[PDB]
Amino acid sequence: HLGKTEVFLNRFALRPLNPEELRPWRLEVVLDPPPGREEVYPLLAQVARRAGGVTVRMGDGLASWSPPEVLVLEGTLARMGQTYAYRLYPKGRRPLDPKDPGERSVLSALARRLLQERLRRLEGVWVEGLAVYRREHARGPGWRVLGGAVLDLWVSDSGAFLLEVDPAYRILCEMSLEAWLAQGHPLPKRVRNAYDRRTWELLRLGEEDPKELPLPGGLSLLDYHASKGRLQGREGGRVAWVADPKDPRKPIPHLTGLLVPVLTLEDLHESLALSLPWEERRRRTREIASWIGRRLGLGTPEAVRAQAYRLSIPKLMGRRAVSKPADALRVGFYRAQETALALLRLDGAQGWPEFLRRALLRAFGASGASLRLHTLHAHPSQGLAFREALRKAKEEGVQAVLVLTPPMAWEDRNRLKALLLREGLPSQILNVPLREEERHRWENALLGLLAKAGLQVVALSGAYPAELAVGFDAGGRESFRFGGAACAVGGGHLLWTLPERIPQEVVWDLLEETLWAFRRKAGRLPSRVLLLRDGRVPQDEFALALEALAREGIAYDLVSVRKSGGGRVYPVQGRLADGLYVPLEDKTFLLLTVHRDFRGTPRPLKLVHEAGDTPLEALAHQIFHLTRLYPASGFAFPRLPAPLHLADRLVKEVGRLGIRHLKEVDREKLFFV
DNA sequence: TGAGGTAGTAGGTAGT
Ligand SMILES: [Mg+2]
Ligand SMILES: [Mg+2]
Repeated sequence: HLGKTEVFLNRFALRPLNPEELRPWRLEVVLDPPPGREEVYPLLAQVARRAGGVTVRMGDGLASWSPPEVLVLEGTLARMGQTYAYRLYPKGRRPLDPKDPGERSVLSALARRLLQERLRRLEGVWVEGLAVYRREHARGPGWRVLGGAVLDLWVSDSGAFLLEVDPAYRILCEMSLEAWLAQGHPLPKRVRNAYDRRTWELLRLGEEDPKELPLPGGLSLLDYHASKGRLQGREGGRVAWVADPKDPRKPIPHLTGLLVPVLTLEDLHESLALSLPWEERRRRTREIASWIGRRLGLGTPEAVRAQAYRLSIPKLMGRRAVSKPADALRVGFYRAQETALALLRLDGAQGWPEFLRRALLRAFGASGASLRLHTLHAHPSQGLAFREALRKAKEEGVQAVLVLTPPMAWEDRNRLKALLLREGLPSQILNVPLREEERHRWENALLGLLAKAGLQVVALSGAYPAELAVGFDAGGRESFRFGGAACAVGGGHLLWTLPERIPQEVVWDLLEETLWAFRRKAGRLPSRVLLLRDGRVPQDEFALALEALAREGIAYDLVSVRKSGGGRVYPVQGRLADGLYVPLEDKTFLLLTVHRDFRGTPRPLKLVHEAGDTPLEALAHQIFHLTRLYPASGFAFPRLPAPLHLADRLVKEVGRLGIRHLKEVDREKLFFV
């Protein structure tokens, strides 16, 4: 809807840049030996770092704000095994105009460097990047959570500085990998060099003797680090096998004593609370923004106000107009089919719980379809017969199994599902001390169960620019060269697609198959596809996919999503509403997807239209709606669009169960929710 | 396993 509201950003306008800042000093750079085309840019950057002061790369040369003789006009740096001799020559001043995209960038680069150079000269504070930490929030054996704020400072076309401030924490590991393991914690997924910044993937530990491991040189693992003086101050422990994130499938030996665990919120199981109420955070933010302008000398800050547009509330329906997915059990659903469900009471009496058996019929009646509820009489004990039962039952048309068991132990949960999966039957689990009085649990269970059986419970109705929206998920990696999985939404259809090595191949392969399955279920290829991916993924991993789409005349729109750190939104006067769309920049925009995002403060999505020609408003609209299109959880909507939310589960479970691939589970069957 | 939000994590052809 055009012109509805205004909101406060996580931003603050500050004093304008003085004339001297608008005309930084330009420094000429001389490298010896002369570099190679693609090696100039890095080297330059590196030099701007060595020279010190507030200086950055500008073209083939440099630009600084600090005077020529504060800077290190001469020096040397060794990049990639080759040592160079740099030499700077002050070649006067040169003005820049923030109203030019080109020069504007140099000005914002300059700003960021200033923000951290001024910042770095502050007592009582740890500065990691463009972030500041001033207090200990929580601390335990081997770890500590720091409290601060992540900042950013750039220049506005208006010509003034602009500070972005969002208070946040930092999980720190204060001990080596060896020490940490020695405490009984599980192996960390990520680990970094005790001696520098480099991080790797922790694969295994090894019984291998550090003194036996021979390296490509004929030198010894232990000796190698010993020869680098890394064993002077640290005790190397055992042999840790690590992997370089750029090639996770090539093992690299290493020592646990020289590695530090990269702790994630998960590694600290059980209790610190890192959230913050929207009104508290908004306060801490203002007190940090003011703190900076004072000590930094950027002027008093003024909270930025931006235009916001409320998108229309999604009209989602089953057979009838519904409000939450769960209302489809009473009113009936969108697309019904003949489906046979099986029961697996694997600890109890036997027999379908009165109300479920009632609710089931209750829904198909309101839908008008044939329902056949069978029973599975077997057990993990009687394996051979258990499979005999599964093989028989599925052959009878059973398409989904509702496993009614007491709180299972993880390991056996995957085991059970896995066995069920292999011989063709998805499975929904509902713990067994069941009370009919709790219709939030079994309704959700029935909701998933039906999804797993391949029944569309709800769909949308609108004039969306995309006929198909497919989101991609590469696990928690930043490249599709490891795994990757996909989920599309479309007659509404919900299909999943798994890997059948170059990343661009993986992507065009998740995409093609999605197009093929879609062509089978809809008899047609889509006119336009909406591509949704996680922002922290090179956009080049989609180059091949885009050429293919164009090559077959299929319209598209690539949109990167930023789950965390996209900024925050505060109401000027009133409340925040769902689907609040905040245009924000060239091609980017913020989208608030869930209003009651909790005990802390809502985290809006940050989207970037990287390819295609569709109004940002058009996209926002569809993307916000895809949000209410998620089958499970018929009482709460996902922050992310069904496509991205489903791909995340599709990946998580593909690893939970470690499934290589499924012959058939008809792709309409959402086994992973 | 009923499900979701807030929160933080990957720094934002050598090396071992
Ligand atoms: Mg189906
Ligand atoms: Mg489920």
